[PDB]
Amino acid sequence: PAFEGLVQRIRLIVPSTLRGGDGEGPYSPSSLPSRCAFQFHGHDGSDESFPIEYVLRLMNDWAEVPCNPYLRIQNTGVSVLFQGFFHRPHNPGGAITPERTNVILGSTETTGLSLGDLDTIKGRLGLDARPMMASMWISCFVRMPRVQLAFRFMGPEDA
Amino acid sequence: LHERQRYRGLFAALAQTPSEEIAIVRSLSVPLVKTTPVSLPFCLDQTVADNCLTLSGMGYYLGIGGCCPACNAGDGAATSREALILAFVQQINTIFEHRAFLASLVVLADRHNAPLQDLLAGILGQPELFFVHTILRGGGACDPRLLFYPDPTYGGHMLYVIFPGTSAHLHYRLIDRMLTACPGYRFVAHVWQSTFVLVVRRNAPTVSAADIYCKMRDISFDGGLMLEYQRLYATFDEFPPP
Ligand SMILES: [Cl-]
Ligand SMILES: [Cl-]
Ligand code: NA
Ligand code: NI
Ligand SMILES: [Zn+2]
Repeated sequence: PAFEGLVQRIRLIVPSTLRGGDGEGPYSPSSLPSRCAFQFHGHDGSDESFPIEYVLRLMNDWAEVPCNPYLRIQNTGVSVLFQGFFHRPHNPGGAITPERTNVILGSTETTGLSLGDLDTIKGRLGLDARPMMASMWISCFVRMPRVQLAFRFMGPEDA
Repeated sequence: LHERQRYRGLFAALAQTPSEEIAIVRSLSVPLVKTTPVSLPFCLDQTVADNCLTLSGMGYYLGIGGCCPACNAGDGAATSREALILAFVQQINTIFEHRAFLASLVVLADRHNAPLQDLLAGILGQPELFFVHTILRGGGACDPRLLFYPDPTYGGHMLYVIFPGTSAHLHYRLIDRMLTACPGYRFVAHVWQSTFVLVVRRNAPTVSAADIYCKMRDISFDGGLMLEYQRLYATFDEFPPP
């Protein structure tokens, strides 16, 4: 019953345009699966942002056992696919750095990022480490046969 | 681990009130890193739909279109595919508008002793070049120079877009439109002999060249633009394409 609440929360965070929710089983905060926790996808022509940091942090918060949450982004050929993991899969560590926020994916192509690498990059940058003062989003422009990704740290407006 | 300690509390507080969480999530609208440096040669395919490109004495860097003062100030005529094709077909009627395009062909044809009509007919076979010229033209007050060089790999020609001055700024809309309108072409930004340049090469509506050729003959170009193209072709003959 807990995992439903988690994925419901995450679903609330992710925009409605990106279709998804719970991904492709049942698990406790004690035991984490290798299979993806949640799945979201966007059709051709869409411009959608994904709150990657917030979601990964939510997953890491939910788990009672140490783990390094991982978001996997794929260009399937017909859409963009965001999949959530508690542990990155074997054989996609991250091609993103403070010097390169852009990643362009051809058909059947995968990229991804972990919360540890995300925190490392955020640390490399002189951005605010305090909660909600800096949260990374993935700017996604779906233009088949390609998908454009921009991993950008966004800040509050407080206005 | 992974800064779980500092977020644990806030997440716990937000679990009780989901609406507040939604508002907080939506609040993060302004990007902290406005610009990101790039190295020449730089391929445009590595940009994202809202990225702008700046090449100056202060360096090379990509920008986020929404935050770019030059992009907001610029806010740049119609660039529809149909509009571009319309310009390409009505090229003979607006021959004055495309002096930068055609005069280049004249100078090129003179430089290597060769029939202008054949070169014209060959290049009219590659409408994407005229597309790039039209897009970059904007309304006309800003006009980049244009050079054409033989393509060893695919035959035909590749385009050198010559930017005036020591600074260049490519609007996001312009880059997006350039890339989308010419899918069979790759664009690479570079610099040569103190001149920033945009090279358009082949990666992988019919017009009569004769009528155009006769009109060009009937029309006398500015003079000095011609000399400018002589100087430019003289400069870029040794320039190695990326
Ligand atoms: Cl479906
Ligand atoms: Cl799009
Ligand atoms: Na663009
Ligand atoms: Ni679908
Ligand atoms: Zn700009």
